[PDB]
Amino acid sequence: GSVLDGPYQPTTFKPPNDYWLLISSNTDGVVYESTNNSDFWTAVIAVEPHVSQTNRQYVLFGENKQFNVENNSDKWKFFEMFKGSGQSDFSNRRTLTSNNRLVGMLKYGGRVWTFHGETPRATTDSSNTADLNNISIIIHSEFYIIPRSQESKCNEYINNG
Repeated sequence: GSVLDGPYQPTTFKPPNDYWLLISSNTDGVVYESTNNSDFWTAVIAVEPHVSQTNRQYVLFGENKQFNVENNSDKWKFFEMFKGSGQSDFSNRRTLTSNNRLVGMLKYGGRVWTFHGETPRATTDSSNTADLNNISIIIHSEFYIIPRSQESKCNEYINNG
């Protein structure tokens, strides 16, 4: 608990480099929208347990977007939708399956890192960006900030709540 700075209310801001944002989702839909409007876009979308394959409609980066989602599990799913250029389609780059309902985002070096997989064995991987410092995030939920050096405790929160 000594590494948690928060909770903060839903916020639009430029997150600092070298901190995990630990974002607490309390409903289905858009959890956050992050972009630099050049080479990096990520949105995370929450889907509640026991959702039969379906199209759902969202608003991402000011646009109406349809995504095909499925959650036949008893856990929440958090679908990471990525694109690397303005005109590209989104891809479901990674998913987190979790009833802890926390997602993580870290800006570090030339990459943005997140958690994926199924709790309690969720792990991290990354997207590249050549413009880390123009990333703005719209966070639709409460969140906490954890220094990158304390990632082991962030991992524990993702995996255990």
